[PDB]
Amino acid sequence: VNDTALLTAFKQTSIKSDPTNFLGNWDPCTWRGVSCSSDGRVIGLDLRNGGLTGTLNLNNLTALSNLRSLYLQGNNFSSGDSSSSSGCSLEVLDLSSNSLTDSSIVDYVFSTCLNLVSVNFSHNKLAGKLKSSPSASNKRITTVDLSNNRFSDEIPETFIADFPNSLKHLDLSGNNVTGDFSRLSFGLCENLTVFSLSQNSISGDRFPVSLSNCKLLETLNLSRNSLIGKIPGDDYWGNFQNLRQLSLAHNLYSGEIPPELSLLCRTLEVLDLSGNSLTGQLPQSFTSCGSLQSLNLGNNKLSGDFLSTVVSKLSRITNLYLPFNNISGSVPISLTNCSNLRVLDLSSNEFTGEVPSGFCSLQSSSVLEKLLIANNYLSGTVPVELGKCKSLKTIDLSFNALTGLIPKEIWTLPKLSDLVMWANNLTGGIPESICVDGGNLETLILNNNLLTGSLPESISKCTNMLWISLSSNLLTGEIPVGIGKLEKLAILQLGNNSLTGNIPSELGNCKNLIWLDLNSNNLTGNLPGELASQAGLVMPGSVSGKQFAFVRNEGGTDCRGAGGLVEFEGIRAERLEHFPMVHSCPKTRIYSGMTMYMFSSNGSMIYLDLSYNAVSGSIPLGYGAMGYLQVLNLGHNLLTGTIPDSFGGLKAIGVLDLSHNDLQGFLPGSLGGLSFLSDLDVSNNNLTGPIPFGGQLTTFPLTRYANNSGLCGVPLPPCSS
Amino acid sequence: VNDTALLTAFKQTSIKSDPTNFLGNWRYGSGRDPCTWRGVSCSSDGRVIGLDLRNGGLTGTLNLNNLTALSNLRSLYLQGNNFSSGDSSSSSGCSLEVLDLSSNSLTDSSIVDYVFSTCLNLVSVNFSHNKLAGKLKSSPSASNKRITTVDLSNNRFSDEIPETFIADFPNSLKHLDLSGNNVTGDFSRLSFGLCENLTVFSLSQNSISGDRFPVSLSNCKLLETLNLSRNSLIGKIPGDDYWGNFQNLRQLSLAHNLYSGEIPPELSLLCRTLEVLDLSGNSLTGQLPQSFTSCGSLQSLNLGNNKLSGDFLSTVVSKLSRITNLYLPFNNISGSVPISLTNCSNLRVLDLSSNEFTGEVPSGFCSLQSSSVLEKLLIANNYLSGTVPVELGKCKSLKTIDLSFNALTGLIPKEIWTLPKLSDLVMWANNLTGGIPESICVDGGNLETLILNNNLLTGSLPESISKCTNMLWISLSSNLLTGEIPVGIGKLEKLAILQLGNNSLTGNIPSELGNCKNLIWLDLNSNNLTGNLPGELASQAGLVMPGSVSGKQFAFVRNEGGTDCRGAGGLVEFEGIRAERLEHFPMVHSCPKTRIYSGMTMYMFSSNGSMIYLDLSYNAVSGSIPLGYGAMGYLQVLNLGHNLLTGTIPDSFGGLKAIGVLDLSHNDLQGFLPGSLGGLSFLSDLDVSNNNLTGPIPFGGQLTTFPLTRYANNSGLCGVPLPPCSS
Ligand SMILES: *[C@@H]1O[C@H](CO)[C@@H](O[C@@H]2O[C@H](CO)[C@@H](O[C@@H]3O[C@H](CO[C@H]4O[C@H](CO[C@H]5O[C@H](CO)[C@@H](O)[C@H](O)[C@@H]5O[C@H]5O[C@H](CO)[C@@H](O)[C@H](O)[C@@H]5O)[C@@H](O)[C@H](O[C@H]5O[C@H](CO)[C@@H](O)[C@H](O)[C@@H]5O[C@H]5O[C@H](CO)[C@@H](O)[C@H](O)[C@@H]5O)[C@@H]4O)[C@@H](O)[C@H](O[C@H]4O[C@H](CO)[C@@H](O)[C@H](O)[C@@H]4O[C@H]4O[C@H](CO)[C@@H](O)[C@H](O)[C@@H]4O[C@H]4O[C@H](CO)[C@@H](O)[C@H](O)[C@@H]4O)[C@@H]3O)[C@H](O)[C@H]2NC(C)=O)[C@H](O)[C@H]1NC(C)=O
Ligand SMILES: *[C@@H]1O[C@H](CO)[C@@H](O[C@@H]2O[C@H](CO)[C@@H](O[C@@H]3O[C@H](CO[C@H]4O[C@H](CO[C@H]5O[C@H](CO)[C@@H](O)[C@H](O)[C@@H]5O[C@H]5O[C@H](CO)[C@@H](O)[C@H](O)[C@@H]5O)[C@@H](O)[C@H](O[C@H]5O[C@H](CO)[C@@H](O)[C@H](O)[C@@H]5O[C@H]5O[C@H](CO)[C@@H](O)[C@H](O)[C@@H]5O)[C@@H]4O)[C@@H](O)[C@H](O[C@H]4O[C@H](CO)[C@@H](O)[C@H](O)[C@@H]4O[C@H]4O[C@H](CO)[C@@H](O)[C@H](O)[C@@H]4O[C@H]4O[C@H](CO)[C@@H](O)[C@H](O)[C@@H]4O)[C@@H]3O)[C@H](O)[C@H]2NC(C)=O)[C@H](O)[C@H]1NC(C)=O
Ligand SMILES: CC(C)[C@H](C)[C@@H](O)[C@H](O)[C@@H](C)[C@H]1CC[C@H]2[C@@H]3COC(=O)[C@H]4C[C@H](O)[C@H](O)C[C@]4(C)[C@H]3CC[C@]12C
Ligand SMILES: CC(C)[C@H](C)[C@@H](O)[C@H](O)[C@@H](C)[C@H]1CC[C@H]2[C@@H]3COC(=O)[C@H]4C[C@H](O)[C@H](O)C[C@]4(C)[C@H]3CC[C@]12C
Ligand SMILES: *[C@@H]1O[C@H](CO)[C@@H](O[C@@H]2O[C@H](CO)[C@@H](O)[C@H](O)[C@H]2NC(C)=O)[C@H](O)[C@H]1NC(C)=O
Ligand SMILES: *[C@@H]1O[C@H](CO)[C@@H](O[C@@H]2O[C@H](CO)[C@@H](O)[C@H](O)[C@H]2NC(C)=O)[C@H](O)[C@H]1NC(C)=O
Ligand SMILES: *[C@@H]1O[C@H](CO)[C@@H](O[C@@H]2O[C@H](CO)[C@@H](O)[C@H](O)[C@H]2NC(C)=O)[C@H](O)[C@H]1NC(C)=O
Ligand SMILES: *[C@@H]1O[C@H](CO)[C@@H](O[C@@H]2O[C@H](CO)[C@@H](O)[C@H](O)[C@H]2NC(C)=O)[C@H](O)[C@H]1NC(C)=O
Ligand SMILES: *[C@@H]1O[C@H](CO)[C@@H](O[C@@H]2O[C@H](CO)[C@@H](O)[C@H](O)[C@H]2NC(C)=O)[C@H](O)[C@H]1NC(C)=O
Ligand SMILES: *[C@@H]1O[C@H](CO)[C@@H](O[C@@H]2O[C@H](CO)[C@@H](O)[C@H](O)[C@H]2NC(C)=O)[C@H](O)[C@H]1NC(C)=O
Ligand SMILES: *[C@@H]1O[C@H](CO)[C@@H](O[C@@H]2O[C@H](CO)[C@@H](O)[C@H](O)[C@H]2NC(C)=O)[C@H](O)[C@H]1NC(C)=O
Ligand SMILES: *[C@@H]1O[C@H](CO)[C@@H](O)[C@H](O)[C@H]1NC(C)=O
Ligand SMILES: *[C@@H]1O[C@H](CO)[C@@H](O)[C@H](O)[C@H]1NC(C)=O
Ligand SMILES: *[C@@H]1O[C@H](CO)[C@@H](O)[C@H](O)[C@H]1NC(C)=O
Ligand SMILES: *[C@@H]1O[C@H](CO)[C@@H](O)[C@H](O)[C@H]1NC(C)=O
Ligand SMILES: *[C@@H]1O[C@H](CO)[C@@H](O)[C@H](O)[C@H]1NC(C)=O
Repeated sequence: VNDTALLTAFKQTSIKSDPTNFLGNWDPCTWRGVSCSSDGRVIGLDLRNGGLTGTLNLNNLTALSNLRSLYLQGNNFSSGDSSSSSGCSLEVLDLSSNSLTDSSIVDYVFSTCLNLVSVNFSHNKLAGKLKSSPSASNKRITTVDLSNNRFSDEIPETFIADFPNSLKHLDLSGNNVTGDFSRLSFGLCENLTVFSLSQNSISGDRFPVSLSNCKLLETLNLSRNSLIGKIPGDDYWGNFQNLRQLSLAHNLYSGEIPPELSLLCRTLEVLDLSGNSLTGQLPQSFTSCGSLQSLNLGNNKLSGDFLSTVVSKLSRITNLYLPFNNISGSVPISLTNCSNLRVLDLSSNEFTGEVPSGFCSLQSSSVLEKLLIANNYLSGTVPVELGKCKSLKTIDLSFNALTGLIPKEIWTLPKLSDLVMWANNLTGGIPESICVDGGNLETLILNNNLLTGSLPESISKCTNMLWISLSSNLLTGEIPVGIGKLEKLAILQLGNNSLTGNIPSELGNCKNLIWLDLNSNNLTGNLPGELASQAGLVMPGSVSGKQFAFVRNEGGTDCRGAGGLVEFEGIRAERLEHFPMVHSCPKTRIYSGMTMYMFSSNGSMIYLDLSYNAVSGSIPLGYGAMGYLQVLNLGHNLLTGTIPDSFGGLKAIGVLDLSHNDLQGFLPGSLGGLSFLSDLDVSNNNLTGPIPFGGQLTTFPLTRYANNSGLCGVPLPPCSS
Repeated sequence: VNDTALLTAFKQTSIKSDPTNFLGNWRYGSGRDPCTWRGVSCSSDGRVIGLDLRNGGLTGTLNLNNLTALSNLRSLYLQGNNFSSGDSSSSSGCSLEVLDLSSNSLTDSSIVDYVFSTCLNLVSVNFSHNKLAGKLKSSPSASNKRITTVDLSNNRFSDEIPETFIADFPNSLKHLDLSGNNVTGDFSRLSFGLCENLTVFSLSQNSISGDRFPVSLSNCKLLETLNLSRNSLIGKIPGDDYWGNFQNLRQLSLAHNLYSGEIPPELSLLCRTLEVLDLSGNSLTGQLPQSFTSCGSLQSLNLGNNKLSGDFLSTVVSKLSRITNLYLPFNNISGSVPISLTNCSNLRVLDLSSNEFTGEVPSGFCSLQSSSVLEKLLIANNYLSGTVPVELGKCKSLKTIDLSFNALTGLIPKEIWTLPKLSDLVMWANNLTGGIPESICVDGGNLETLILNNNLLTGSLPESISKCTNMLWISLSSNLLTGEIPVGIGKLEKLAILQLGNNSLTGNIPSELGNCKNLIWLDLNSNNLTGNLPGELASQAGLVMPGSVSGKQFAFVRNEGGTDCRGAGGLVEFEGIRAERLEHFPMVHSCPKTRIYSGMTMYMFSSNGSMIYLDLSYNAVSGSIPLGYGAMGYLQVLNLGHNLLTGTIPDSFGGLKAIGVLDLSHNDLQGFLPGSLGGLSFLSDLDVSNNNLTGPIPFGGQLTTFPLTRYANNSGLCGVPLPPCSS
């Protein structure tokens, strides 16, 4: 079994697709990826990020006697058959991003592969229970990563302790193991510096006593589990005098934050206690955390002036998150003594007074990049001093009591990318100098204000724009044709204003536009067929991964618009349930989550509301080819012609509203082939003929077809009579 | 020398006055046995075992040696008299067991060294409330097996406490009171000894220092009250398991020291027993720790005048079952008033003044499933907004509402004016509107205090004010009142302070004001009054008795801009308010130059007083100045400036000996300045400008000292500081 004849046996037997042609040209040492040695033997195979699709069995590669490095990460390998039985010389194995399901691969590497130093099985589909530790005859293994798999059920009491004493890095995150944490043995845990059980289902009100034996621990991550009770205090955290990162976030801890946790402050760099039910405040003992950089205490019930009596004295703070707490009063001015502050999040608290801006007038230029104080009760005007924070990229003042104009100094911040200040009483307009003298923005979210004027053609200069929201303002003028230069724009909301003119044809050049809401304006002209000219070509983009809330208007056509999408970073849902904009419709529901595309390529527009305008002409035939379109509201216009038969192509549609127009002709039969059409309304037109018998049409209420010119068939009186 | 004869030499040598004839029974005649004598008590065999002459108005010089010579004297109660100190003697074989010499004028502390060295059977000795001066040095003799209670409080002891002073007391000591002196010392250096029976200890009101507690103090396992208030203790409050040493402690006070930092959670080790806590008047920060949820016996919690903040009112205080008196004023608590505070179903007194509260006034304490026991609601000097909740009418036990210095608006609902027990209605410095109903103190409570100045009240002062016979202080200044001053005010014979300045009142100054027996402060400036100065305002001169307005927190902002500034100053009720909030109140800067005085209302006379402050300026009063005005011997401010007065300045005004401010400017006064004004030694602010005065300016007293502007615009005044009359 020659080495050159093994790799060829691997290529033919295991790999079933190589569109990169990066496994072609397959002497041993000249083959792509395989790094050889001087004496002609193969020692490593590096095929990372190759887009390879096949079935893997490690015995077919460990048969290579001198193979010590195997990199197969970033591919699409599946689990193979047991096959053959050979020794293993591997010192470094990486199988990070694949589709491996048979966890017997981990049993092999842990039983053989005795010289193994590091192995990464992460991000796969390895299933089953955790059983075997690395062999005791292995004296070298230092780092083992089994994170992000599908391992199930309990963890063996001595699973961690059974590891070789050389272990340094053990990561078990991203599974669904279970068990009382207190009954899990770490053993001697000598040399262990990094350990994570994050994102599992571990329970218990105690830590295992053996955990205290890990004197050299630098990272302890226990987040997103079900640990309960009080955070251990007294003397416990003195056991870990090297700990740089501790996370206990998103468990069920209660009580106050133990002052005794400050025995890590000699070395503690990162802390995450967020997502619990902690009260009181950060104890004064933490003034000694001269090394702390990231302090995350969000989503708890903390209160008091500990922001000034403690946090301001942390000379090296750079990332301070206390959103979703019970902190009242002014934002203390002393917080500016945090010279190195880059990200400050104080959203969803009870802060009053003025927007903090002192950070910008230090004796040194401020490095503050993100300022987030949404869902508070800040009053006054957007202070002009923020213009001196030249490193600002994200300003989130939404859902406050702000008033007055938006100073010119904000639109001139050189690196600004996100301007988020919806849900205030801000007045003024949009300068004609946006994004040209100021930063090229990604989000401009100022809906639910009192802004006046028109949207400048200068918006064409914001080529990076992903999301524009200016709904429910007092805007006027025409929609600028320059919007067409924004080929990364994904969401555009301008509803409930007084816009006039045509819907520009140039909107068709917005390559990534998936969400267009222009309801409740004064728009005229024809429907531009160019709106669908990107159907089947839309690519996703950087608008994914943003917090959003959707307010569904469940009142049919009487209620203006199909609903309301809002950027929802840092805002409690309750603050929205009491926003009178919600009660504008007698029936509402709050969908909530993170923006997520449902396609990888070749998509279409997702949400289209042009209702309540004065648009005339005929529905462009092309509109029906939008396969991912889930909402199409053209109600309350002056549309004429027939409903195109192409609408049988709206596979994804769930809400279709064409009511209150002057449409003629027949309902397309293909409407019955829409398996998700759950909200139809064609009432108040000149429609005639039978109601399609397919799909869900025969069940919609009589209200949805009424005030037409000869519709018949269930739910109406039958056509044959 | 026979017990009957010993008592005889006491009445002669010592007693110097017996105004009640308490000691009249002390005569040798019918049954000369001393047991018929008043205050004397004998044993069956006929010898004296006790002498009780308490609160008997006895005045004289005391030497105990003449009384301790009684072989069988075991009790001697002389408290509450006016005994001074005589010259001590070496000793006289003492056998006392109980000694009470409280409330006298004793000065020589050698009486204490005597009683502590002899009298080896003393169980209790009370020297409190005297003038005993000097250092502490001597503890009770080591031969005294019995002494339990020693009260040395409210004296004039000085300088260092001996490190072993407390430890050298017999081991039977249970009560030791050292408060009310000015003794110094590091508290960590003080030895309590084995502290085996001590249960009540106090060093409060002294000048004691240190940043630690003495280790010895933890030996007092049976302590029940510990009071170290009003001293100079610094540092953090002791924590760790220290308070575990006091498993019976009921009352702890560390108030008014220099403590800083947080409240130690391990202070909660008292919470099985703690009934009364007072940490007020320090620089404590943070919150009341969560460990205090277990203080189910805590009745009084006082954390006022600190830097506390947070939501501990809700997360801790609301879960305390038996809290009756809750004081958190002068802190940094922001947010809204926690509604969960209503779960405290025994709360009688709530004070949340001088914090940063926002929102509405609590409307929940009253509308509960049982009779609300709430008696005092104090939320002055916050940022509360809205209207006074009608719900307060359900708090049928309310006696005091203080909502002053907020941003409240609207009308006072009649449900406030009908609280049957209401006594103090204090809501000044707001934007309230409407008027005083016509049915005050009839359907509602007979008020002591109606303080609504600096508001937007309209209408007249109803005559039904005559029904508030308990009234002590009315303040409606700087409102929009109209109408006349009701003559019914003359029925308020307890009224001491009436402030109505800066309204649009018309009519006369009712002569019925002269029947207000206790009126000492009358302020009607900047109104539209007319008629003549009623001479009855002085009818109480020399007869005014002090009253219950005494003891209330006040602030007087003195306007130092001359007569051009309206009125002679602002007296305002100031409970629960920070002086800083007054320095930024626009009334305070209406006059350019100002200075804020503050304190507690105090009378300078015990009887036979006069009015103290009379401001009637900026009206249209005409006529002559009543001569009787000059006989107000305690009058200190008299401002009749800016009126239409005519005639001469009474020569009677030489009797205004207490006067310091006298403004008669801008009138039509005529004649000479009485030379008797020269005898007004305290006159420091005089203005008679803009009158018709003429002739020489008097030479004695201060009348030659005032600026030129204070005699100007008259018709021929001469004499220094003006040009001489002879030229
Ligand atoms: C332990 O362990 C753990 C694990 O286990 C970890 O954690 C982790 O972390 C990380 C960090 O990094 C992260 O990641 C990130 O994230 C973000 C987001 O975040 C957020 O969210 C998330 C999500 O969530 C979700 O899920 C969850 C679960 O998982 C849940 O719970 C929730 O609810 C949600 O869910 C939702 O959604 C979903 C999806 O859709 C669905 O399914 C569902 O149904 C729903 O709907 C989360 O996770 C997070 O969390 C966090 O946070 C919080 C707050 O804070 C807290 O509480 C928690 O705890 C956590 O924590 C963390 O963090 C924090 C902060 O935040 C701190 O403090 C602490 O410590 C920690 O760390 C949140 O919430 C995102 O954003 C990102 O992304 C990024 O990156 C990436 C890469 O990596 C990429 O790809 C992308 O793109 C991005 O990027 C960006 O950035 C970068 C730099 O960095 C760059 O490069 C780029 O470009 C970008 O940029 C930006 O900016 C710019 C300007 O400059 C512009 O231009 C652009 O455009 C943009 O904008 C990331 O991914 C993750 O997530 C986590 N995980 C967990 C599981 O947790 C930790 O870390 C440990 N610890 C220690 C201490 O060590
Ligand atoms: C410890 O020890 C100590 C000793 O040292 C003690 O203390 C004490 O206490 C007591 C109580 O108990 C007291 O007494 C009382 O008082 C009151 C007042 O009070 C207030 O004031 C005061 C005074 O002040 C002053 O002084 C000081 C020092 O000395 C200073 O610091 C200040 O500043 C001031 O000074 C000022 O003034 C003066 C005078 O003028 C001058 O000289 C100067 O210069 C200046 O100007 C004080 O002291 C107090 O304090 C308190 O409080 C606070 C707050 O809260 C705090 O912080 C503090 O600490 C304290 O505390 C205490 O108290 C509290 C309560 O409040 C509590 O909580 C705590 O715990 C403690 O205790 C204040 O501020 C008055 O009022 C009173 O009187 C009353 O009583 C008597 C007898 O009892 C009588 O005679 C009178 O008349 C009255 O009576 C009333 O009541 C009763 C019952 O009780 C009745 O029966 C009657 O009838 C009456 O009633 C009323 O009401 C009603 C209705 O309800 C009506 O009808 C009627 O009309 C009326 O109104 C008393 O006197 C004292 O003072 C103290 N002392 C000291 C030194 O501090 C303690 O206690 C201890 N502790 C334990 C625990 O044990
Ligand atoms: C890509 C983002 C911009 C976007 C918010 C996205 O993440 C999100 O998942 C979108 C597509 C969702 C959020 C709320 C959804 C709507 C919620 O409202 C509704 O009432 C339902 C009713 C019914 O199920 C319809 O079929 C779909 C319909 C009408 C949904 C259509 C799809 C959404 C509009
Ligand atoms: C008994 C209460 C009604 C009263 C507030 C009382 O306690 C209080 O002591 C009064 C009498 C004091 C408080 C402030 C005092 C004034 C302090 O401020 C002043 O302007 C001085 C100036 C000058 O020294 C005058 O001679 C006295 C005068 C003008 C004082 C007159 C007396 C007071 C008005
Ligand atoms: C690893 O090598 C073994 C041995 O050649 C492979 O097993 C053979 O697979 C072929 C093709 O399916 C069968 O016809 C033979 O019967 C199998 N066994 C032999 C030859 O002994 C195995 O498939 C290889 N691994 C992978 C994943 O393909
Ligand atoms: C468009 O936005 C305006 C914002 O003003 C909405 O007008 C509000 O209507 C509600 C009705 O309940 C009133 O309570 C508010 O006072 C109105 N706002 C103001 C500022 O006066 C209007 O309803 C919105 N229209 C739609 C269809 O959403
Ligand atoms: C899916 O999208 C791709 C990429 O846009 C389309 O295919 C290519 O499109 C580009 C222009 O962007 C042309 O230059 C290529 O010649 C196209 N290649 C093809 C068609 O193989 C593709 O047409 C889309 N598929 C649909 C709509 O079904
Ligand atoms: C209490 O006793 C003192 C003495 O200790 C009395 O003070 C004397 O008063 C008279 C006038 O009545 C003066 O002549 C004396 O000079 C005062 N003596 C001193 C030392 O000042 C005081 O009057 C008595 N108080 C009463 C009886 O109320
Ligand atoms: C001091 O006041 C007392 C009583 O407050 C006066 O003495 C008596 O006062 C009553 C009125 O309350 C008169 O009817 C009596 O005639 C007075 N008795 C006398 C004078 O013996 C006392 O006159 C006052 N002293 C003054 C004003 O100097
Ligand atoms: C009487 O009280 C009124 C209360 O409104 C005073 O009027 C205000 O006085 C302040 C003083 O600083 C000024 O700043 C305000 O502008 C005044 N308001 C108005 C509407 O005029 C008034 O000054 C008081 N009068 C006197 C003589 O003191
Ligand atoms: C002094 O007072 C007299 C009045 O008492 C002033 O002189 C006259 O006053 C009467 C009113 O009584 C007026 O009718 C006259 O017109 C006054 N005469 C003049 C010439 O004005 C006098 O002016 C007063 N002087 C000062 C400085 O106040
Ligand atoms: C792509 O290759 C880089 C460089 O070796 C590696 O760090 C990364 O993990 C690969 N990406 C994957 C496996 O998704
Ligand atoms: C604008 O101010 C009014 C004042 O009543 C307030 O109710 C409203 O909520 C403010 N607007 C927004 C969007 O919060
Ligand atoms: C269609 O309907 C409209 C209004 O319903 C009516 O006025 C019009 O005449 C109709 N047109 C036809 C049938 O062509
Ligand atoms: C009055 O006598 C009582 C009864 O002994 C005593 O308690 C009280 O202190 C006396 N009053 C004084 C000393 O002021
Ligand atoms: C003082 O305590 C000691 C020790 O407990 C005891 O012997 C003595 O009797 C106590 N004295 C009194 C008066 O209770």
